[PDB]
Amino acid sequence: GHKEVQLKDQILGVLDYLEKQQSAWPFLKPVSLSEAPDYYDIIKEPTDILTMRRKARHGDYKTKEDFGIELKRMFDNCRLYNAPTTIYFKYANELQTLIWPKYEAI
Ligand SMILES: Cc1nnc2c3ccccc3c(N[C@@H](C)[C@H](c3ccccc3)N(C)C)nn12
Ligand SMILES: [Cl-]
Repeated sequence: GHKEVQLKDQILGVLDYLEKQQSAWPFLKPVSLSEAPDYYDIIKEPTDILTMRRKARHGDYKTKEDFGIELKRMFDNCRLYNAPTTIYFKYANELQTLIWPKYEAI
């Protein structure tokens, strides 16, 4: 109970730092089929910042690694789908590089 509360707050603190970065804005909501019709043929376990924040608020992450797996998957999904010239691919790398020390300190 108390260990989950401490972890929840730390995860939200990392998601707070993540969302105030300029490269975070495209990750604030899920991709739609209108803008990327074959996105969900390629990405089987989609995620985004708001989804992870809801999950964190509700107590869904029992451990730091449970959060880490999905955080990393947000970036990995993005680079799997998008070509290297896209802003999405480029921001996923900038944003992941920025957040990783914060995630590691959890
Ligand atoms: C993130 C991400 N990774 N791949 C994609 C993608 C691929 C092809 C076309 C569009 C996207 C994409 N669209 C973003 C701009 C778009 C958006 C709109 C408003 C606020 C936040 C985000 N989507 C996620 C709804 N966001 N996105
Ligand atoms: Cl809500």
